[PDB]
Amino acid sequence: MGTPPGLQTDCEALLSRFQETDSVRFEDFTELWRNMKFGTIFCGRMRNLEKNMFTKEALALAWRYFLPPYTFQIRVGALYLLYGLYNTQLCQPKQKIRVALKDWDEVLKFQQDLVNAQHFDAAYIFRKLRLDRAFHFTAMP
Amino acid sequence: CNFPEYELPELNTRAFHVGAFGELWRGRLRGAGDLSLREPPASALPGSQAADSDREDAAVARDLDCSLEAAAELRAVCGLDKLKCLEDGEDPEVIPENTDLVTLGVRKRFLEHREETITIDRACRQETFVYEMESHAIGKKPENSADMIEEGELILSVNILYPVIFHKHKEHKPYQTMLVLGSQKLTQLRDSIRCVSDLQIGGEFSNTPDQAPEHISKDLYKSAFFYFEGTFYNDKRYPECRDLSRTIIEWSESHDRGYGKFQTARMEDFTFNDLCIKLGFPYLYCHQGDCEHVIVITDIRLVHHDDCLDRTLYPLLIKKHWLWTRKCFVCKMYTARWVTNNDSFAPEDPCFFCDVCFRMLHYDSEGNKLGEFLAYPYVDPGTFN
Amino acid sequence: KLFQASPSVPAKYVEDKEKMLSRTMQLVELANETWLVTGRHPLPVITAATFLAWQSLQPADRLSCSLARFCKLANVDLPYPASSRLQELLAVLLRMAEQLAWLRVLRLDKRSVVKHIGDLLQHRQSLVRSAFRDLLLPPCMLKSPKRICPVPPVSTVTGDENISDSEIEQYLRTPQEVRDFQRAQA
Amino acid sequence: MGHFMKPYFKDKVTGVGPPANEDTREKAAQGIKAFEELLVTKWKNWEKALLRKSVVSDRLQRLLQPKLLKLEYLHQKQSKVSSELERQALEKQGREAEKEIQDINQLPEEALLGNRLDSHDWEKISNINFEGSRSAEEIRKFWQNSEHPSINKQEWSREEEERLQAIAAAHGHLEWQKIAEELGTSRSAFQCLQKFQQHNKALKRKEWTEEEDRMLTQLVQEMRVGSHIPYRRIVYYMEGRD
Amino acid sequence: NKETDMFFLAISMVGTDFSMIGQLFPHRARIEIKNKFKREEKTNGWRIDKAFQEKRPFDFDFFAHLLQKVLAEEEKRK
Ligand SMILES: [Zn+2]
Ligand SMILES: [Zn+2]
Repeated sequence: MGTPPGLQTDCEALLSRFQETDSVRFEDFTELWRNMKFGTIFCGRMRNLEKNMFTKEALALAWRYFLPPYTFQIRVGALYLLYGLYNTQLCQPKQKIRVALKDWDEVLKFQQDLVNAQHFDAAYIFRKLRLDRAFHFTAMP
Repeated sequence: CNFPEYELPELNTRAFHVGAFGELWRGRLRGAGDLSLREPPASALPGSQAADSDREDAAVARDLDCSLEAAAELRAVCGLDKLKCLEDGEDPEVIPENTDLVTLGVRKRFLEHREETITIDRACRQETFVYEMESHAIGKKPENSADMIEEGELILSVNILYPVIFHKHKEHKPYQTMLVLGSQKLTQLRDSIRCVSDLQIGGEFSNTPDQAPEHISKDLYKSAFFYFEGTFYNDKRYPECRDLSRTIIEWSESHDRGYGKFQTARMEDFTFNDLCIKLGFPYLYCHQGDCEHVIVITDIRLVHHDDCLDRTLYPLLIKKHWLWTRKCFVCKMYTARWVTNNDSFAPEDPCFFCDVCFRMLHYDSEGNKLGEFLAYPYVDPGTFN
Repeated sequence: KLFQASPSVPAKYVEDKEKMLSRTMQLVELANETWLVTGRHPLPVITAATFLAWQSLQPADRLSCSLARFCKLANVDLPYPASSRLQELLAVLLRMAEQLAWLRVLRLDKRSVVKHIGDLLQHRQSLVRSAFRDLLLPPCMLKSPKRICPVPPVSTVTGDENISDSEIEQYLRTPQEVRDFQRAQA
Repeated sequence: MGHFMKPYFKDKVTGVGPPANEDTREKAAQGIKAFEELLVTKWKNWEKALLRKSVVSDRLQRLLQPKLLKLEYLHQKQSKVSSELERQALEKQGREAEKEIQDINQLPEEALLGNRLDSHDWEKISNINFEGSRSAEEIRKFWQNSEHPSINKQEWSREEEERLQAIAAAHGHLEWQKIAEELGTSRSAFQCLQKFQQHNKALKRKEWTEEEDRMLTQLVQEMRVGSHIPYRRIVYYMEGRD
Repeated sequence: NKETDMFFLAISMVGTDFSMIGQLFPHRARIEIKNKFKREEKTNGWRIDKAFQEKRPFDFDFFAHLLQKVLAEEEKRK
């Protein structure tokens, strides 16, 4: 598949705008989300199958954005994007992120760094995703 | 070490031991509970988080090393009201116009030109099989205790290609995707195949069409083997089973045919955890001695509480390509059940006939043979796909 | 090495050597009597004749192969002029096929003719004698030279003692550049 | 990636596969067909023209071979013999043979094609003119049953359709060679059966029967997952459908 | 073109003589000059006749320098 027809553009625009705000706070990112109404992406006459594969590939692409070598602010923005994507879908059961073995430990280290940096917003969001178990433990996304 | 990496971008990965890979995955998850099969709590709006606050805030404070008040503030801040642009009462069948998404713009472009009377329908989007066999089994649990998936069990996605390849396209392949467990042996995967190669029959019966052979291929031959990392896994549970791999090793190793040394082993001696297999790299399986299948390990992951926990369905089919029925040339609409050669009536050789178009054409009321022809019973692979 | 079912070669190409030799020696006899062999290396001609045989005994599949393929399976270094010898003997078998009724009606070509080799060589002699009455000579001089060995003009006259003296008025260098004739080659 | 298509292991030098195994040899002895035999190629107009040309070639060569071989033998005898009157007789025979060649050359292509049941060297065409692409029996059947000009290739007339339908029941819809013969329009059994089946109410089941419904329900319940059912693959099991 | 002109010019200065022009030409052998002469005699016979009636001098110096200057000019302009 690769990418949905247009999701990469919206994701890049959101992430670039959030990086330009020079803010790591989750609030500014949610204001952007509700400003552009990105949460509405999951409607629009998508049957459950199409919804499932669209959510799978969207989570995979946002995870690609979440992984390095992206810097701290952009990685935090991508984590917020993953959070909202997983939390606003309409699938049954809720589709989860694909996580590689080579990425799980690195992401745990990033969560520890987020905790150490006192920017608890991203760490809490990752812990909420873990509580929701938003991740498959795959070998590659 | 067993560190998965892409040998080629998005095409295939490095080889690693399945057991060691699963042990490494569990080591990064054991005790944490993220790999458990029990239902965990889910996120909710801040107006209803009071009930879960007592159970969540203390754990959040412990894990994030923050205070309980800080955990509560984080929970209130990260509420879904900040993210839910869609109310829970909104249908997904209509595009919300109050959006700035390019994706939804392209979606509107797709939907607008499909609203005319000639184009409006609720037909298939691009495929149907995947969701039908997902929802039929996703999130379910078995009726028997012995059919319980072990917590943290590896789930392996295996693609088995059909013997009837298009031989006209090379991007996409005819295959069916089987889900298997790490602890399962190869025997239960082999016995679960329903390929038409097991149903092949033969014999020339133009004189007596009613004397078709009693035994299908599955009742006459049982030879089947897998092939991974140069190792053949040959079935020998039954006298009809033969170690086909010995002939291959005799032919190939006698000359520089482009493949290395192989080894022979039985089919039941290994589990899926014992394999050192690549992901995405094709592999070989064979049965009946002439029906080879392309084997691709598309994905591997630990079991999740939302997955199919019912082992009675395993090996679980999740995806399947379609083959078209071979229809007879007389009525050109009914699936053939007979094939004839040297047929004087038929315009071409070979010619396909259905029972209705076969019996009354090649025989009279008394069943006496008419004309000159040779007839064979036929099983359609496009039907039993 | 085409007479043995070696594993390096498919059995499709194996043939009885006796018929091979017969076909080849009659093909090279055809080449010889048609002036092809005189003044040229025989080896490429023999190789080409073995070719026409090897395709003739089984055009069903062997017609699709080329020179490099056969010399690869045979493990032989074909000469470079082998292809040209092949081409000219195709010219000859076209000139030979025009005579026959079935061939001249069927409108054959360079490639398709190979399957009738036995038919032509069954009746070689009379047909080639007829084809002589329309010989073979090198194609280079068969370009229809309208002029052959033109007679050069008679210029044996020598004059009395010196037809000119100005020709000697070029063969010497004035001192202007004779002086500096020693300091570039040094 | 695309190099691993079947056969999975192929010889790198020659592309050949392994020799016949025990199970495959026993299967061949038992006469069990393979899934590669069902691949059938439709006849392109190019292919049809090539076969027409091949048939005219075979007829031309068959007619010419005795005559031209006789001419060549006569010429050889004339060359070797020095007797004057025998030489003149051989020359006269050669002139007669040459006139026969000229007459055959002037014969039309239709006369060369001859009757539908005339003999041909089918193996020679299969292996040398079509390079073994199509088997000799295949091309023989296709020619003599669909491609030979004497075959009635015209569209069915309504009177012909009605007469076919009336006489189909006369023979019980059996022995369609006799039905075609009684039709009298030079049709064959296969064409008559094809037309009848395409317009046979008994075959195209607008109707319903109890066993068809029961077995359709059984197969659907056995196979169907969610909203997907094998709508027309059940037709292999239940007769008179598509 | 220039090399042909200079071949002519030297054929007038050093005559129908090839080894010395090959020596002064940086990268021409005698067989090369002989082949030039075979090719050019068919058309430029009149110019070669012009090569044997005038007594302008020959050098290394003035010529060597003239060669190098015109070769550099031609190479930079070509
Ligand atoms: Zn199979
Ligand atoms: Zn029928």
